[PDB]
Amino acid sequence: QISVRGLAGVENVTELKKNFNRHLHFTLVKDRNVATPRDYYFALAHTVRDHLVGRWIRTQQHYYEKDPKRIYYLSLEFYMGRTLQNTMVNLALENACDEATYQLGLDMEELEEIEEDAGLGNGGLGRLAACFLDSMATLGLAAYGYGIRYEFGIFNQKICGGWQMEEADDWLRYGNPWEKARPEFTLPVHFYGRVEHTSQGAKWVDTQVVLAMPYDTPVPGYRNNVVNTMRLWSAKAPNDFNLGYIQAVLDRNLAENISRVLYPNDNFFEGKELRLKQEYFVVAATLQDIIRRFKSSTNFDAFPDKVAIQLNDTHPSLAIPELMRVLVDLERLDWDKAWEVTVKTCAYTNHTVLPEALERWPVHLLETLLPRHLQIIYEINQRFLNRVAAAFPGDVDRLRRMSLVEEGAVKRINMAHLCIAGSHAVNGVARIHSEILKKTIFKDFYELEPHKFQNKTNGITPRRWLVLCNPGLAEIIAERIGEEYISDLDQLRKLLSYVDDEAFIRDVAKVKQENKLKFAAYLEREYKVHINPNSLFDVQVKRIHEYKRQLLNCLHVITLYNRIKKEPNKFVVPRTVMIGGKAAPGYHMAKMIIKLITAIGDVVNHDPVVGDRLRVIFLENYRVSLAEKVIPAADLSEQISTAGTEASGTGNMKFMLNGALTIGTMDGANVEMAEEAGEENFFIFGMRVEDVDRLDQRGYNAQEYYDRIPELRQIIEQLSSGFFSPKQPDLFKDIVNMLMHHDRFKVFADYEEYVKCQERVSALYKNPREWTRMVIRNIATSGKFSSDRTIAQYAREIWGVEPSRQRLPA
Amino acid sequence: QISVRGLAGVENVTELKKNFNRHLHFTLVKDRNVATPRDYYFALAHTVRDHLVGRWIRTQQHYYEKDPKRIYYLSLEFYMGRTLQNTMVNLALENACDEATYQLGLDMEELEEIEEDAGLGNGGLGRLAACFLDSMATLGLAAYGYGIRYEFGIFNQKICGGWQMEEADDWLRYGNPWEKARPEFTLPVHFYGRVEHTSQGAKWVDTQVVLAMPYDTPVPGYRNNVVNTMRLWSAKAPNDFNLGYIQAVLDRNLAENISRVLYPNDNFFEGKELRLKQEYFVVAATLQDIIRRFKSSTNFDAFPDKVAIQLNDTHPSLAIPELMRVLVDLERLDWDKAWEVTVKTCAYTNHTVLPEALERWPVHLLETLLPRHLQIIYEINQRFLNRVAAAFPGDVDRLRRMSLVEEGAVKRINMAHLCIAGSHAVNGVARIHSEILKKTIFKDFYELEPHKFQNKTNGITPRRWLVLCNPGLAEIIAERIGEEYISDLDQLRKLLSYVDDEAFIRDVAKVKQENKLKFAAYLEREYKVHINPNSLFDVQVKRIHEYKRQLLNCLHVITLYNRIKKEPNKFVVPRTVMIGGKAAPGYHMAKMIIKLITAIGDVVNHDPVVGDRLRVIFLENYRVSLAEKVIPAADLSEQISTAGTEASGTGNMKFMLNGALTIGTMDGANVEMAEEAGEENFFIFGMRVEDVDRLDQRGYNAQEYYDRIPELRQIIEQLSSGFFSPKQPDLFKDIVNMLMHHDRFKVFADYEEYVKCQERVSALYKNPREWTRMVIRNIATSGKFSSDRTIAQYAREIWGVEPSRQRLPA
Ligand SMILES: O=C(NC1CC1)C(=O)N[C@@H]1O[C@H](CO)[C@@H](O)[C@H](O)[C@H]1O
Ligand SMILES: O=C(NC1CC1)C(=O)N[C@@H]1O[C@H](CO)[C@@H](O)[C@H](O)[C@H]1O
Ligand SMILES: *Cc1c(COP(=O)(O)O)cnc(C)c1O
Ligand SMILES: *Cc1c(COP(=O)(O)O)cnc(C)c1O
Repeated sequence: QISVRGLAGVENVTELKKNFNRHLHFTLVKDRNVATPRDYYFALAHTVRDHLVGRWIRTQQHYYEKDPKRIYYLSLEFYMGRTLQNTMVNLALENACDEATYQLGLDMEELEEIEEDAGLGNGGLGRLAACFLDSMATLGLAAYGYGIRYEFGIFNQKICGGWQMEEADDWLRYGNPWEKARPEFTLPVHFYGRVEHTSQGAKWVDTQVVLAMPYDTPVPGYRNNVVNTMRLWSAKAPNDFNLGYIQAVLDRNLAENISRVLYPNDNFFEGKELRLKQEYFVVAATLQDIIRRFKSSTNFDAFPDKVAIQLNDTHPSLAIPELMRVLVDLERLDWDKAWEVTVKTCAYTNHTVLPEALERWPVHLLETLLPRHLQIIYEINQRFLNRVAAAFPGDVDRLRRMSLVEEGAVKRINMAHLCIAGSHAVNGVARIHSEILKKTIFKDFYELEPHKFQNKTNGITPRRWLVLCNPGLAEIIAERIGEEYISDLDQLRKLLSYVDDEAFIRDVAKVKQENKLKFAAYLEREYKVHINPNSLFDVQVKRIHEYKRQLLNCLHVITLYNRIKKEPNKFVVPRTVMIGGKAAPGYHMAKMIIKLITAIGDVVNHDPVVGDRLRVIFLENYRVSLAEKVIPAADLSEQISTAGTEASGTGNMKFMLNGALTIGTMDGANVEMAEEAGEENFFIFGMRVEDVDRLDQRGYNAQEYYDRIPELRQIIEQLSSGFFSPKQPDLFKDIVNMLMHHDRFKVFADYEEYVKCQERVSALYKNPREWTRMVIRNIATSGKFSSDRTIAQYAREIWGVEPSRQRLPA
Repeated sequence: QISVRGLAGVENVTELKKNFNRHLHFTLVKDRNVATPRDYYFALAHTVRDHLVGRWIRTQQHYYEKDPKRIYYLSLEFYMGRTLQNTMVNLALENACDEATYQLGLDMEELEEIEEDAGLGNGGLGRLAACFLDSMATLGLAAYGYGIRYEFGIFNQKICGGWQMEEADDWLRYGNPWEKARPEFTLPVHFYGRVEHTSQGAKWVDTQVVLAMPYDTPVPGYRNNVVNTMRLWSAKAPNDFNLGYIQAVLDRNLAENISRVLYPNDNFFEGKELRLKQEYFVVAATLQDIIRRFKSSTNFDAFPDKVAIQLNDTHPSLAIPELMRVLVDLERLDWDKAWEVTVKTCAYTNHTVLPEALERWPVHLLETLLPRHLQIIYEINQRFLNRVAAAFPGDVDRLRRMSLVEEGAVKRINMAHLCIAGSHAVNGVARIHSEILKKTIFKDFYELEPHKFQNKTNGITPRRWLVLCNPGLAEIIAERIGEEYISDLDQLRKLLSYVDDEAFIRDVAKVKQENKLKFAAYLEREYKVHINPNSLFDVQVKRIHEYKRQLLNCLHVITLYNRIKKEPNKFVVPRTVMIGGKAAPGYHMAKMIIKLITAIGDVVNHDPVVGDRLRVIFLENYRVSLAEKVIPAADLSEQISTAGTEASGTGNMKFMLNGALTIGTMDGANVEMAEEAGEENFFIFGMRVEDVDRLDQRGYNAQEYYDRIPELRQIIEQLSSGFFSPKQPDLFKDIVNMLMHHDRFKVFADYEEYVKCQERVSALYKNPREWTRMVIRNIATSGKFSSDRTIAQYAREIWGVEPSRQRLPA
């Protein structure tokens, strides 16, 4: 059908069709008379999978031959989403499969909707890992993603009575055609036990063993025939485990629970033992694999030349003391040598500055679960503080501030401090975030070792986030500048010479309208809810959290509603406000915000006077697959976190690449986005980081805004009186109380400017031509936000490897 | 190589080789440089599996078209063993695969040893189900085996310090290439809840739901292109199950534990709740499947004409009240009509008369777990006893004896009584066993409904138990009478005309010697233990139980040892005594017997004076795959259970078919075997059932034998003094005490005759020619014991269907 989807050759379409029928018969054991759509999806998946194996085997053989430096990306989350379409895109098989299935009397788009998302992540952090794997494969790096194969990923969200209900994400129910179990590479992981100090070295004994079984998933690069590996570990009990008889066998579950479920927290630390086990489990199994592969290439001096370990936040921080343990206790290297190797091998990426999100494990937990690691951590702390003491003689407070060990009620280990001390590089994920790290939370560390601190602004893959989810836009763009931009996004700048092109302006606007129509139809199909495709699509999709301020969005929505009720026959640009995102199960305030959103919709959506001028919809079960649908359909992207709280944000980049304008604060990557497109082409509002600090120094008093802003006062009074909860008048008492007395994110402080800015948005939307021209200026300057750029920087500035766009023989 | 293994055609060997390489590449994702023997086994398994699918799909399509009466064999055990070789044999692919793998530089026998046994059974009962599935497919019956897919089958037995150690049988670790998950046919099963009596009918509400996910395994008939299905259910928790968040997800294990492990008891009832759940789980899911299939063919009058349900013992007895529940509560049929249909549909097979093995569930368990079923059972009991009262007016004791409800300490439900009342046919598994059922335990029922009682002597499949495990013997036999006997075992009688044939006598003896050499080599390979291939192989393999009397065998062994020590330079026929079998984990006496066996070996095997004249080896981890190795190598088969305790036995038949002579009591099928071959060609000894009864009436006093038999006295004194346990003098105090004071199986009573009989065995072994001629007379008359004969009788006399030897188009 369209160019960017590849060729539908005669031979290939014929070949695909026969292999499809082969798998349906031999693999699924079915016939066209009893096969269901799910059967067809699997037949198609196995057919596409076959095309991956050849490349997968030779890519790995290639790395064995050339023995390049290996990159190991350790993460407890990989938010992959669906794999079928992405694989077809990267292998240039989309049109061929489209034609082949068409000839078989099947609609491929229908089959793609059957695949379950691999939701092994919570949000931004997990999605970043997924985009990174795609980019590393596309740039020809010998990279491996290592994590845990959770039996249950992020929970599926159901909305009942306006409340969030959680249900298990049994994503493996029907099987996973993409993974390949590798039981032959099963490795043992140790827990508990005690440390024994003998003549030569310490020994960790009397441990409980849990086996780590790996499952490999192929990661195809974009049309370069490279196929890397994502290896996820699954917990298995040894067969002699606990070996009445029946009970012993049933208790195997205790050990296998390690890989059972993903902790559903976004930017929040929960110090649970099971989570610590998951963290050590992935680290212990991964490091043995890394060392095994390294020896199969004694000379650990070259270890840093052949290995790079990237820690995605502090979750896998135990890799530092585990590497020391192996080198010192097992390989018998002297401490100093082992430390040198460890530091040169490890690099750490920080993803947040919120205090409640930092990992600080109670010493008593480490003491019982990983006694040898605790000892190693104390030794690391001791030698590190000696270095600090020598650099800043007499500065006793600095010593207590920089210690890896925190004193107080319960002693804790600051994992972020552990990571900085044991890594040769520490980076933030957006320029403003990296600067904040050096000026505030890690200031002491920056003064001691300035060279370690870097910035690596996040990015998103243009394959999944443009070509895959928005073929219409990818097509009109290719028509003008070719297809080279898909793997070199900076080329989009060439579109700047079309900002005055009447044909292009028309096509861009047409693509957006078609996406909105397609999405508006979807909302009625799977969720039965009518919306006006001619209205401005105002959307805020991301995890629910106070710092992201979905509440500020809510205040604007109610303001719009009250203004209409006040002057009904006055014209206002029609809007469809869409808010979606999951709340962590134990995050009460977040769950109350979801309820507030649906409650607002319950009133606004049924008010005769409002008509189709304003609609408030809460997008249920926001996940990667839904993001691929709603982002291409958006007109306005809400990125309104309080300045200084959103480390980077990545959803913001997805919206910019897909033709939506942005209303946001100068926070995270929003700053660089506005800088790239020009502030005149961005809707910036609110306090800057400096303004927030001034307010804190003076003392934030929400009452002041309530007293001086009549419209704000009205909203709070409506909330308090039960206007949005007739049957339960005080239902939102907690929300009002927080807003009025202990709002850490200063919602009221940005209210006036936000509402004012929103008026400017509506004004521009009334002029289709100028709205679209500004959109082109955004799309054209979004090149910097490709994860290919991000990965190229990690490769050159941290890992010490050169990216390559060279194709491998297929 | 040999005839019976099929043709190794040019085209097929070429085709096999290419598909082997295809699977190794695409399916296993490997190359010849990194592939291990396990990888090769799987590539071969998938290649053979492909040949099954075509036939599997058309067989099932065939049944849908012709809509024949369906046979449902319900069992909680299916002791399948390995599947690769069996599939090749039944598809006539053995020589072709042998050649194809040979050309690829691989030894197929080596690859076959890699497959894990599907050990979803304990012993005879489970193996019978497996042989039956093979025969039903070979006789063209539209049959389905229904059971549970245990994650862990019978435990693997390790011997440590002469003691049995159990370890989990993680048979699914590397995957199961034979099964096909069918998540689309998942069905709900209910537990707990309460009964609500409304206007029209009762309702079972407030139940906890567990999902039953089926896994289908193909069952190929012998060269007739028929491929039936064995459907095993796996327990899955619903996604809204228990829906802190993490705990709720982790507790899903509670529900999924239902299909976690096989209860390891052989002829012993353990009233545990989890076992009851397993029993209802298989019954509930299976019946919905049966009814679904029946409706997809309202008129339940024809239900018995299209459905036959065979209950393998009482384990699935809940099928009776569950069928009533569905017909009455859900389909709204009147009780009388529903009962008529139920009785005509169900048939019950009893497998033992030992009191401790009968299922008698506490009413309080059924009351809580299956409240509606308890009510239905009481109603059944009420109507049944009214029938008894009308047939035997005034016989109040008969009423209490025949009740399904047993009174006493705790009220219990006798499941055997439930089965007889609700089945149109009840059968024993050997003539003597079926007679005992009518004369003793079920005498009252027989007098009420004589027509229900039948006999169906057990059998074994000649495919697995001759062709597969003993190709050498199958070959020399085919050379004389052709291959027709493999599916018509009665033809072996033609071998009687070769009993005087010098060439045949030589070949038979040669095959046995080769098997013994092959086994003697295996013992050194995997277990490092030297044995003399020229000695008589005396073997007793079967589960360890007091009624099977491995202890009587032990007494003879020690007698042989003491006789040698007494007259060292006297000649005695060399023997290798082999005993193997697992003991239930909680069966203390059984575990002590295993220890005694190894203790005897510890003394006998290292006594210089004995030399290679006597060896006692305990065969570790006896299972189907080991049976296929040791049975063809045996000279003497020990079937010495106390008369009246072994319902049938099937191991006895395997030995007879493979060239071993039998020493045994007139118990179970031994009686019919001796009758078929002629008592002169069998080594019968001991009390008959009548003799045992006389002894009980008089009172069994072991002391009497101890006082009158000097050799027996010596053995008991050696045991009591610690002769076989120097470091632990009283180690066997429990054994001696039981033998002397409370031996329910009268070991001493048969000692003299047993030892005398054993002398006659040794005398015949000294004359190779006459020993072999008697062997031929046994092999030649073993035809009656083919499970094809057994199944043909079930088909005609119970299920009402005609067996067919007609091939289906491949
Ligand atoms: O869960 C997260 N962080 C702490 C729990 C470790 C997490 O997802 N942080 C997220 O990481 C993304 C990619 O770097 C950024 O775009 C987001 O701003 C940040 O919140
Ligand atoms: O476990 C068993 N029986 C009771 C526990 C139900 C069982 O395996 N019984 C066995 O069934 C075999 C086949 O019919 C017979 O050959 C054996 O004699 C009988 O013990
Ligand atoms: C991109 C993405 C995110 C991150 O969104 P932000 O607005 O940066 O927090 C979260 N969830 C999903 C499903 C995403 O695709
Ligand atoms: C045949 C068989 C049995 C039954 O043996 P009996 O001696 O009849 O009890 C038990 N276990 C295995 C593995 C078998 O093959």
